Amino acid sequence: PTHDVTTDRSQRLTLRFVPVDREATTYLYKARFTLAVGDNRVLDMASTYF
Amino acid sequence: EDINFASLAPRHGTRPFMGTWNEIGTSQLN
Amino acid sequence: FASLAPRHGTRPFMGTWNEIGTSQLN
Amino acid sequence: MSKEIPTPYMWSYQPQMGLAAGASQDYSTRMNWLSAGPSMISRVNGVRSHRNQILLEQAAVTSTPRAKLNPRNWPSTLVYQEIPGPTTVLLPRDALAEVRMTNSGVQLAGVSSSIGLRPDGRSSFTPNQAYLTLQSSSSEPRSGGIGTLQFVEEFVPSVYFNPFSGSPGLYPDEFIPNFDAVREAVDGYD
Amino acid sequence: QAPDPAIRAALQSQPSGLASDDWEAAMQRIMALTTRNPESFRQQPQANRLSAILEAVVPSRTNPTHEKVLAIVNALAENKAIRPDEAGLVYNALLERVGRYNSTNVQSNLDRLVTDVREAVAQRERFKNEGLGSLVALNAFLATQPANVPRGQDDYTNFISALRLMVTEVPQSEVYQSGPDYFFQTSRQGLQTVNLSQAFKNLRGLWGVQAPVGDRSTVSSLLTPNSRLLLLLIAPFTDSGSVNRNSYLGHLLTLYREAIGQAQVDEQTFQEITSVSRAAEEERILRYVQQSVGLFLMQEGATPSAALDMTARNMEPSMYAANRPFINKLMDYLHRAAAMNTDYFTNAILNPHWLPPPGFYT
Amino acid sequence: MTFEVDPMDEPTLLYLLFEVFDVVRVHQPHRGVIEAVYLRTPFSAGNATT
Amino acid sequence: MTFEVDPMDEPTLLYLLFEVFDVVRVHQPHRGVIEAVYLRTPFSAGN
Amino acid sequence: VDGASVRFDSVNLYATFFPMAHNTASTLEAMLRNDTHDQSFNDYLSAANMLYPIPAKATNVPISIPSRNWAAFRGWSFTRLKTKETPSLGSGFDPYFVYSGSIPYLDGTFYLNHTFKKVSIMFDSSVSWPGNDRLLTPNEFEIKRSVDGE
Amino acid sequence: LYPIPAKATNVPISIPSRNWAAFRGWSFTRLKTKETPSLGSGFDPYFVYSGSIPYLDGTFYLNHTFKKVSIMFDSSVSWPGNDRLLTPNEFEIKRSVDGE
Amino acid sequence: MATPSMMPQWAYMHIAGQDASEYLSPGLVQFARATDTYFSLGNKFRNPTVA
Amino acid sequence: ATPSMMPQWAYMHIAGQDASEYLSPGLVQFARATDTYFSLGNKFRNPTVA
Amino acid sequence: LNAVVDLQDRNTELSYQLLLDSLGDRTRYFSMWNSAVDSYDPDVRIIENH
Repeated sequence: PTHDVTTDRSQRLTLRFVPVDREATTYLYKARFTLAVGDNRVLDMASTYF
Repeated sequence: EDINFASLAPRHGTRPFMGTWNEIGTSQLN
Repeated sequence: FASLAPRHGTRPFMGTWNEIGTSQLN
Repeated sequence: MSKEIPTPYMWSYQPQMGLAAGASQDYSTRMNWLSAGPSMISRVNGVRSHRNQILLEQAAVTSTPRAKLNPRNWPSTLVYQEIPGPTTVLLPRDALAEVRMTNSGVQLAGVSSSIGLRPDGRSSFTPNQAYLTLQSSSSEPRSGGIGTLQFVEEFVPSVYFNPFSGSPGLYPDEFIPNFDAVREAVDGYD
Repeated sequence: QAPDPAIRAALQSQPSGLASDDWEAAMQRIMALTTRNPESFRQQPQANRLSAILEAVVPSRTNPTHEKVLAIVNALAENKAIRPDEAGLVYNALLERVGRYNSTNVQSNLDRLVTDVREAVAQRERFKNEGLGSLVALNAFLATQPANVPRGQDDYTNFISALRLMVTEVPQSEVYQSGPDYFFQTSRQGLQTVNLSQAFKNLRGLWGVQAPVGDRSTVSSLLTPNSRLLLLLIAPFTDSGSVNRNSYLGHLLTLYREAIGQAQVDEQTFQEITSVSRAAEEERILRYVQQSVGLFLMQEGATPSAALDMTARNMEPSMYAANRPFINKLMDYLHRAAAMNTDYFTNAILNPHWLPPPGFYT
Repeated sequence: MTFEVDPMDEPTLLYLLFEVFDVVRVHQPHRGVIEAVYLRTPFSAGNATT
Repeated sequence: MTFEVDPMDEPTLLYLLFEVFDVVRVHQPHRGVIEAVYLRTPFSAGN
Repeated sequence: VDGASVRFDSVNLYATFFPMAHNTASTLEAMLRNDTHDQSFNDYLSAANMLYPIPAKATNVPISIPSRNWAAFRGWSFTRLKTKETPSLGSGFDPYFVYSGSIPYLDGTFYLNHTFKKVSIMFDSSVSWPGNDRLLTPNEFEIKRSVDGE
Repeated sequence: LYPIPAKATNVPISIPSRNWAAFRGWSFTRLKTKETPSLGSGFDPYFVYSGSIPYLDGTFYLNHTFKKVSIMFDSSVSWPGNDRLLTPNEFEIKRSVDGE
Repeated sequence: MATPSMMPQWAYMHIAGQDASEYLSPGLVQFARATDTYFSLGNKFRNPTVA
Repeated sequence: ATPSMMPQWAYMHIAGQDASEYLSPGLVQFARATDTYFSLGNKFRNPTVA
Repeated sequence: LNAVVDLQDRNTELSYQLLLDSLGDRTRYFSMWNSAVDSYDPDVRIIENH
């Protein structure tokens, strides 16, 4: 297919999110991210891995 | 205008090669 | 309707209209 | 032989399969007149029998007329169907324009079920936008069983007069919690 | 309706496809008399082409004994004379008795039975639907009750005529149980509303008694709730004749008729509220289009969509109207051709010798 | 209902009180007569029409 | 039920697990808002 | 008591997006958020597993589920694991877990599964679950028949 | 008053189906067995205790040992509501072990 | 019990002729097709194969 | 839409309607078309009852 | 508003292990996320002592 299978705007292919808050206790390392999906972009959650 | 938009469906020849009904989500360890 | 195909009792065996074919390295 | 003022058969819900499960006269709202004179007893009987009347009228007014109490499956027509409005989408890009610009050297940044209605975010190089109208309902109506809101309408308590009077094939067997109407025989491994 | 046992019996004992019984259809296949496809038989392998010929020429005699008996045992189940699980037992028993005593008379009588039983299954469905049994028992009850002798009035006779109407006009679950000692009336098979038809003798006292205008609850309020249910049920099936100015029972029947009439009015009203609440000549045009688009891009250099729009608005009305479908097609191809590559698009415009390539056409 | 109580080491008993409505109607029509009808609305001990 | 295992020195423990239906249904009506409805058909709550 | 992985220098996320065209990606959603079609997933080993202790050198371990509904319940499943190799299921530490080696409760490698007999199932005073559809033995699912057994 | 065995945990209770025509709510407290007489008895010889009886004079002191109360109407969604509570599908008390 | 059978022995024993889908009673074919998942009856009827 | 509008099983899809027919007509077509590369089958589950 | 609720009796670590075996084969070691499966040698378990 040619018309509507891939865009032309310069956009990334694989993003990378850096935690916005860490918490390293004696045995636990809580990390919080703000996963933002932008607009008119659909993210399949299976493709995410720490 | 009120044209109707179908879907592109990568083509195996002239036919658009739609596919079968595979919207199945049953795993069920049982 | 060239029926020179194996039978299954009656109703000659089978054939899918779409199956003549393509493959490449891709 | 029965009281002409019987206690109603409350009907209970099996929310999971969405259909009712039995009945049993309300043993929770009974009054205790066993220490009242012949007149209070009558007024209590009257309060009891007004209830029965309200229940019959309610049923006529709301319940769907059925040939069989507690059907094992409800037709699509009789089940409340949620029908949302058509969903309109405002397509952001122009398909041809971005192809023409990209081929130039410009580097941009930043069955028939559809309606391509033109309104004559946006982009400077083209004035063409396009709405898209979609049906948001189910492909087919759902038959299944009934929900909570519809249940309280269909199954009002049913006043039962002269309860078990002959013809054991005519008793309301839907009142049995473990009666399978399809095979018409009480089941259960228990 | 109840399925025909003979059809159902043939639906589990006869070859799905062709058998010696379908000889007339078989001969049409082996001689290409079939309108559907005559050349089918000619193309078969010799093995199953001859075997079909031999059978058709000399038919094979069969044994219809099992088919007949299966028809009977299928019919017995539909009348519920035997339990469905007993069908296996009965089928093998009857078969054995017929074997033990077979002979021509026996075989012919089995055949009569098959026909007879088809008709019998029908009789039963019709009878269950007509519900005639109840009428027969309303009559017994009426007989028990002292009739033609009311002290007050003989609109009680007219009331009885309405009773026979209700049993006749309600095919669905018109039941008159004999009961232990008293006769019973009902409307629905679930028996959600039953009557002790021998306890309507309260009505016997209140025949011709003038209705008190003041209050429903009075000295004349002797109606047992069992009795008032009888009046409620028969109200839609009784017309005028029991005068409103007549007995208290005559007045109540008018109130129930309107109350029932109100309910069916209310039922329609409620459903509507709930639903709402829950919610050559062409080429000359081409030359103008090439020049107009090119000139407009010269003076302004606007977008291709804007250039085409200005071109279309500066044409002769006769030219535009005559070739209106062509212009729209011409604009779309030119727009996409410029979309593909403007450098080639400029050459096409700057080449008056340019002609649409094929593919514009189709 | 489940309650997930702390593990005390001695036998004990929960004491639910399901709140209800408990009413009377004392009526004394003549000289020397008391008669009342009771009502517990969710959990009734009342009796049907004997 | 009364499982009957053969004796052993180590203080072990049974790992009985009743099988159930364990599903979700995530809605996401508007932009940036999601809400899932969970359900276990037997043993819907409690350990 | 011997070395540790204390340092977790940094963690991140990695989400890969299909570079779908913005017209279809805005048609995929804005149609995928209608309440008619919301995605739904089911846990594969859909179960309500618990852990019933078995004292050392003990006979049959009795369990009893109180009265409750059994609407969609489909089957049991059971093995036995040593307590010395099972974490306490509580958050944080559990200083009484001093074995590192496979964890059958987590990894899914069971070996004591071959030690079972007489898994008798009874409903309320109706002690036969299979009951009418009897097995060779009538009452309980016998396993691992002993030295006896003709 | 339902029972809780010694050294035990969660007590489950089931009410057979009935209509809750005018139901105002629940209330509960934990009572020790030794200090409670047999309900509705003229005299019970197992009541060897003389101190205060929390059952019938309102001197409850053990209601600080509850953790979580879960309510289900015929195994439907929990009564407390659709999403009325911070915890998803139960009432949480004494979240003592750890709470983020 | 039909002791004799005068049809040809190469179609009576299903060496060549109709196959199971078109010589059993339509009640049995519809029955067998319904319960293919459990207790199948496929391997209990001949299916002629003629070159 | 919650259990107050349809039963639990028919809402969580344990019984009643396979995914081929309770989704919108547009989405079943969209999922069919792009099934080769952008699969959407594993998301929606369809019931299977005995 | 949180959309993930975890129970104390949902062994999602074991569930994922079973899912991989049914989905594929998990006999080939995928180095990406340690798909190496704990598997004893089938000659020291049952010592076939020829």
